Amino acid sequence: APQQINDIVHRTITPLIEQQKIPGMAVAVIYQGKPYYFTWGYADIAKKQPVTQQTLFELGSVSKTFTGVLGGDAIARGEIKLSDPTTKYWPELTAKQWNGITLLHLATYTAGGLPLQVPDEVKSSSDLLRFYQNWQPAWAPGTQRLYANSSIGLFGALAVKPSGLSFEQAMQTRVFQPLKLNHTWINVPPAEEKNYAWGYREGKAVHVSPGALDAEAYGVKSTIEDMARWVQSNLKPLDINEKTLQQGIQLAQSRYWQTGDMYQGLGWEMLDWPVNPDSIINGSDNKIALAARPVKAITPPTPAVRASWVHKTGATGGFGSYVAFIPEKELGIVMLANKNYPNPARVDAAWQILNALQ
Ligand SMILES: CC1(C)[C@@]2(C(=O)O)CC[C@]1(C)C(=O)O2
Repeated sequence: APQQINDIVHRTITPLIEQQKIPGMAVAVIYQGKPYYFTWGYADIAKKQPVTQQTLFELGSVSKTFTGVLGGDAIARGEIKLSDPTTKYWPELTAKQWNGITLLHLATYTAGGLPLQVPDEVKSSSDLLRFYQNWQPAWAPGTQRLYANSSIGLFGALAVKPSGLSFEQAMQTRVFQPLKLNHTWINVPPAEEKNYAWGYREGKAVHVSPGALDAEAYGVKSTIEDMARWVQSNLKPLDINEKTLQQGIQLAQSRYWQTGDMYQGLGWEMLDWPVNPDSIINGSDNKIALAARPVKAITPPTPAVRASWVHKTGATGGFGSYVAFIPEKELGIVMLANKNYPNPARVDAAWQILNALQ
């Protein structure tokens, strides 16, 4: 590898691993459009299995970027519109608070206070209907952003209804397969179990538990190679031959709402480049990222801006991930770890690396 990349990656990641006690880690840097890979430590401590370029990590909420793009693809196919009422695709949602809540609101956490988590007691489909029917908004639609699995998760499930495909089938056929993400899974197959890292929480080996709308909100697993390819695909979507998938990528990086210095896309979040590192680092802390904040509508949405810092944090009980890229520079990074360690540490490391390479 170029020594500049080797040196800034190792100078940044070595102390991070030490400070955070991360058992295993994979990093991809995309520099001038090409990937460079780095791995450390253990996928499975007990079985002494090292992290490799083939190791699967739980992406947690980085999964929302796949959901957002799959939704964008469905819009491009003419199957849904973001201006459609939620009830167009779920007619049984008859409670009056749903009047005026559109797919846009669900996709962008602006429906009026849908909760961060779907309650664990929601198992069946009828449980899910009851939950949404009984939910009471704190705010009018399109006025406050509150990051929520129950919001974008419902968007993903509704976005695929006109296709007749399951969410998983739609994601496989329409996103994973055309992009050759052949080691990226909503459900890890038996053939791939040998590569599935354990997560570590309080020293115990853990994997994500089943939950309602899990695939849509936090349920993808992938390797550092496929995640580097996901970044490449979102860095330069014009190179994508499938017209609707190209368009869906563009739609997911369009700017729909602004709060502070950040813009909400579909799954992706964006800031103008050059960014203030304090903004992305401090902003990534859950004290801000999960807080209820007023939003300004961007009417109409701004098309995807090439000079952007485009990014997403995500975690599960045992994993912590981050992806960031700057389309204008063909520059990006993926950081996958099998410990959930604080967001600002991820973003600080990513900025030190990308800032040095810019
Ligand atoms: C969004 C979260 C905080 C997390 C994340 O940090 O991505 C971890 C639990 C959670 C509700 C979820 O589903 O993912």
